[PDB]
Amino acid sequence: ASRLYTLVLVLQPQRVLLGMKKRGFGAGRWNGFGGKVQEGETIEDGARRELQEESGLTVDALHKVGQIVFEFVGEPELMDVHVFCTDSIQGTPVESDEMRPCWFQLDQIPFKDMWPDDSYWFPLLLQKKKFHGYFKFQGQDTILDYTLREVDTV
Ligand SMILES: CNc1ncnc2c1ncn2[C@H]1C[C@H](O)[C@@H](COP(=O)(O)O)O1
Repeated sequence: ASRLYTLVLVLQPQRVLLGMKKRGFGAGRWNGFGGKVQEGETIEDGARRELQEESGLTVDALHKVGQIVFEFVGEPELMDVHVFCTDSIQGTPVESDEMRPCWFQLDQIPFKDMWPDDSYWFPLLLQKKKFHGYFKFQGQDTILDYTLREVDTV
């Protein structure tokens, strides 16, 4: 049993857009844009919607770059996070109730202030390799187990 989530990384040649999460889950950490996938929308539509809701950005097209399953010790449901990237955004990022956007250079990504797993799979993201990840967490800071493999289709 798992719940679908989306995650969107606005990746441009020399920079990436991240949102400081202001309230709730993953608060105080930089991350891509996303959330729960709703009933009546595709995974890609939920990703575009969550990008719009959190950053005010529309996009020409999104591409599937990976799937990461997260297990939290004690919680029965897994988080099945579908990851997306994009280059051509439309408009300028604006602050929402959830997210404060900010550009970062690719060698200045604040992994110390992000979900610890990001360290592991970002390199594949930057290399444009598709991937399947799994991370078993104890609380929000400790990875107990993980797997990570290159794939051909997500
Ligand atoms: C647990 N480790 C993790 N590493 C990277 N991204 C994560 C994550 N756990 C959740 N996320 C992402 C998936 C969604 O885009 C968002 C959670 O949605 P929410 O902020 O609406 O609760 O954060």
